[PDB]
Amino acid sequence: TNPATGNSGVVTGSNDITYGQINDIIGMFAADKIPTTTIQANNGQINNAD
Amino acid sequence: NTDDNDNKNSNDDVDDHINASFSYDAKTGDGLFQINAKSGFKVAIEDKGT
Repeated sequence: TNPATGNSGVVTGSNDITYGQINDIIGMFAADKIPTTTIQANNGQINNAD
Repeated sequence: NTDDNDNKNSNDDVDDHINASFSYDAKTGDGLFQINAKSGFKVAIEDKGT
């Protein structure tokens, strides 16, 4: 979520990703959360609801 | 909604973690906030010059 605009679905740059975000990924698959479809950054964005 | 903690995870946020409210009436002309923090949390404030 780009919080300066609250845009749920803004890309996160590779260098800057924190390890805390990964902890969510770790927990997310640890709870078997898998993207039901492949989802991609439309010009760097996916919809907020997405 | 953004990480106050600055994990870049805008899901670990004050608004995620605590509760707040405001109210005002003009026919009284008077206002009030009410605040509490989730699951056994406290809130704190730090002013400079206000």
